[PDB]
This record gives sequence, C-alpha cells and structure tokens, in this order.
Amino acid sequence: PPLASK
Amino acid sequence: EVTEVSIAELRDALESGRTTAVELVQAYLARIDAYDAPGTPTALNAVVVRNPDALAEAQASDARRARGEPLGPLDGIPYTAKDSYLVKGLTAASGSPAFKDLVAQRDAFTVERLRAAGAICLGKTNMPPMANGGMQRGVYGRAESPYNAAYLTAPFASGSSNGAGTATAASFAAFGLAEETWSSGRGPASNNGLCAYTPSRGVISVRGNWPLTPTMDVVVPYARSMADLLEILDVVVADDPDTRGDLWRMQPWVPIPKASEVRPASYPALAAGAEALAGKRFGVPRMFINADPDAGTSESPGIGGPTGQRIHTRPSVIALWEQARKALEAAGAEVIEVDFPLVSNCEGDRPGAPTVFNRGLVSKEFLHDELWELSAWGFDDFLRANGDPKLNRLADVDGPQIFPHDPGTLPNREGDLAAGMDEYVRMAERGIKPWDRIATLPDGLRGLEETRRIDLEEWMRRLRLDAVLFPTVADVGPADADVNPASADIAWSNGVWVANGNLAIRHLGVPTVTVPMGVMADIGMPVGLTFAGRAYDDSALLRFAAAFESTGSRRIVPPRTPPL
Repeated sequence: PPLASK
Repeated sequence: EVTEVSIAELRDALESGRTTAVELVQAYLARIDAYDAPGTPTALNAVVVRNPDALAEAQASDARRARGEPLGPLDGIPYTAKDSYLVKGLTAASGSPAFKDLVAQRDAFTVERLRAAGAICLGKTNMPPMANGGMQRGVYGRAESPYNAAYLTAPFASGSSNGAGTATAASFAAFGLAEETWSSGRGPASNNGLCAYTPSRGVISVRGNWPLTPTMDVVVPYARSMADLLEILDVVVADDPDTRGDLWRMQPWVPIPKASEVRPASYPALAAGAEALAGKRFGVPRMFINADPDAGTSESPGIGGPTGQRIHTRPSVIALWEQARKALEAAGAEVIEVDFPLVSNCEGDRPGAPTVFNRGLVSKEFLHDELWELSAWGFDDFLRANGDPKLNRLADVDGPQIFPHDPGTLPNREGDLAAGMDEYVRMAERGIKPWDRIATLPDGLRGLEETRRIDLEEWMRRLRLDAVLFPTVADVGPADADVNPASADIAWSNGVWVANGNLAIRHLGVPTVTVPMGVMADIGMPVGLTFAGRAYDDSALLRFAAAFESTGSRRIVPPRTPPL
C-alpha cells in the first residue's frame, strides 16, 4: 500500500 | 471569523486593517484548541506539532505591512505542513517514533518558498510512520474526520496525509501541504472535500521532504477551493537549483522540463467558468462507476492485496457522479465511458491484460531495486542532507521503532511492517549504494515513461480525450477499521483501501487534479472528483477542475467544527 510496486 | 474564508478574503482583510497577521494566528489556534487538542469533545488530533514562532512571524508580518512593504499575496497567511516536511526548528519524525527527536536543520523547498513569501506555518499535521500507510497510528496517533466520526478521514491503506486533510477542511489554517506516494494526497482530500493537485514529475521539488519511494513521491498542496490552490501554486512552483534528494531532477537519462517551463505565467489566471468545458471530451473508466463486470475475471488477478479486483462503488457515490456528469454535459462537455489500460495493464485484471511485473517494459529486478535499494538510499540521503548531529545516518536509527505495530489492532493485511522497516536499517549497516550506481535505474526510469506513453498518452490521443475523470474513491472505511473485522473488510477492499488508480497513477508520473464532487446523502461524507491527463498537461487539468467547481456549490462546512 505504500512502497513502490509491492 | 476564519471558518471557510478564502485567501483573497484574508489578504483583503489584512490590507484594510480589519485584522492582523497575529489575530489570524490566534483565530486559527482557538479552533485547534477547541476542536483538535486532547480533552475536547471532538479531539480530531490533526495538528500534532506546534510552531512556537507563529506569533513572532505574524508580528513581523504586521511590521512589514505597517511599513507598506508586504512580501506578496501570501504575506501573513497561516498554513500547516505534513510532518514529512522539513520545517526549520521543528521536529521531522514523519509520524515515526524512531525519528521523534530528529530536528529539522533547514526548510523544505516548498516551505522555503512560503517562508520567503511571508506565509507562516502554524504547525505540522498527523501521519502514519514514514507515510508507509494511511490511517495507522504513528508516534502522534491519527487524525479523526470532521464530517462524520463513524468513518475515517482518509483511505486506511494509502492516505498518510490524514492530518492535512482534516486540518484544512476544519479551517485550522488557510491552506495545507500534503504528500503522496500512492494515494496519500488524493485520498485524504476526497474524504474532506478539498482541492488537491498532484503535479507531473519535477514540477515541485521534493528536496527537504521525507521520501518514501523516490520514484513516486510528489508534493501535494491542499485548499478548500480552486482559487486558494492557485494562490499557493503561484508561490511554491519555481525552479530549485539544489536537486539533492529529487531523483527525477537529478537523473540524466529521461528529459524532465524545468518547473519554470511547465508553469503558466499566473496560476490564478487558469480559473474559468463553464466555458472552459464546452466542446471538451472526457473519458470515465467503467471500473470506477460500477460498469466494468470484466474487472477481476483473469485467473490470478492483481499484483498483491485487493488489486486487480472488481470495485463496488457505494450507491450514494454513484448518485453524486451522475449529477457531476450531468453538470459536465450541461456545460457542453462530452463524457465517454471507456476502459482504463493504465490500471488494467498494471494489475492484470482481465484475460490477456499484463501486469507491471510480467509486461517487460520494466525489469523485475528494477521493481525490486525500486522498493529496497533505492528507498533505503532515499532514507539515508535525506538524513545525511538534513545533517542533524544527533541522527544523520540511517544505520544509527532504531530499526524496530521505525514502524511498530499498534497493539490491539487487527494485523496488517499487506504484511508485517515492523520487521520490514527494520530491514532498511539492516541494509544501511551492510552498505547502501547511492542512486547513481544502481544498475537497473536507467532502464527502469525509461520504461516507466514508456508505459505511460502506451497506456495513457497515445491512448488518450486516439480517443481524442482531453482528460480522464472518475470518483476519487469508491467508498469510505468505518473509523473502527483498525479493530473491527467487519469494518476491516470494507476498508481493505479495492477502491477503498487506496484511492482509485492504486499505484499506477503515481508510478507513471500522471498529473491529477481533485475537486469536491459533493457529500454523500446517507453518511454525510465528502467524495471528490479526480481529473487526470497527459504528463505536463497540468494547466489544462487545473482549468477543467476550476470550471467544474464553478458549476455548483459542492462543499459544506464540517458539522463537527462549526464557527466559534
């Protein structure tokens, strides 16, 4: 939900 | 009285003697102490760090004005800034306990522009630790909604500017500053009936802003009206000679135009009536208005979490979109229901649709580097650039305290975040490589822009679309989503956990402009309308949003914070 694409 | 007053009406009162900069600061602090501080009936907990020099700066503003030398249109205008912003003299914890004692040795670029213009920062607003989430409680807790206590003030999973949304809507300041990595900017603005603008890459420098994902972090201003938002952009939008921390303005592989080249001569001049919508073609994705049954029909849809799944929009939100479409058509605009390959080709939600992980435009090793090696450098280089003697290295940070889980709340659904954030400290102890030596960066950055060209730019051209419109969020999660299992299912569903678009919006450098679409009749919660378009078409999108705002009175004063 927050870091890059994960 | 400052409740629901515009910047123009405040500057007008400052020039006529009806009020002073100091009296405006005291008026806003009275609303914070009556509605925001602990012990109050509402206790919204939006403003978490106070600026003790606000009155001193306000006295200096009146001194400059009494001398007939105002610094500009924003001289004496109070505002708030997200806890991710560096404000000199104040802490910069990013809502994280591990950085609770970190002291900002200087200002962020957006704060530097506002301070030079005579604007005074009243304080900092609440956010989850490191903006790595939405409504999770950080070192300062979380902010509550001024429209309905039973529902969250932002999306639970991506809405970290929750304090900035609550504070601006409740008139705790004239305007607010936010930040977005996924939907942390558009999210809180939607639930609070605010105007928000996510610029294209490199338009607003992010130097001095706590990073999360350097490839996606953007500055997001908040305002209760389009006129106020244009007042803000007229000051903050400017070229920044220092590019440290701003990845897109440092990299040489992809051309990025200067801010002075993208901005118009006068942002307030972009305001216009309904004439700006005549003869325009706007496309609305079916997936955001309960009109895409094919969403989620692939074998294994999504790329983690509720992504790639069908979105169930609340009926009260559909009713507001129907009236919003009617207003557009009555102004001579054309609304077309279309697909949205920008989301479908990112999340693989239907047969044949690829995902960002298997499409081949960006390598899988880059996506790994984008969230591990590149972000660890962002955290480390930010601490090195700030230069706090007590804490200027990521390796010297209390890892387990970066994002500790809130005891008693339901476990995180995306996965554990306590050990995940500690991992960045582990990497800093083993050695962090800087941005310019990460091998997968040149191909990844060029691949991200190419993805937008295929899915959005050439797509909009062949459809002859001027902009892409959709409800900002599909629904709002209940306030007890952190402890109620039934509420968690609602708050963690697709279109609700993150504002519509999920990561592809920020991943591909898409500019957006959000405006209030109205208030839900059933639960009294605001919901916004988001305008998206081609990269560096920001002036057109801002004009479209201003034109749509002129065709209706779609913002109300929060009932929990009436005028004093």
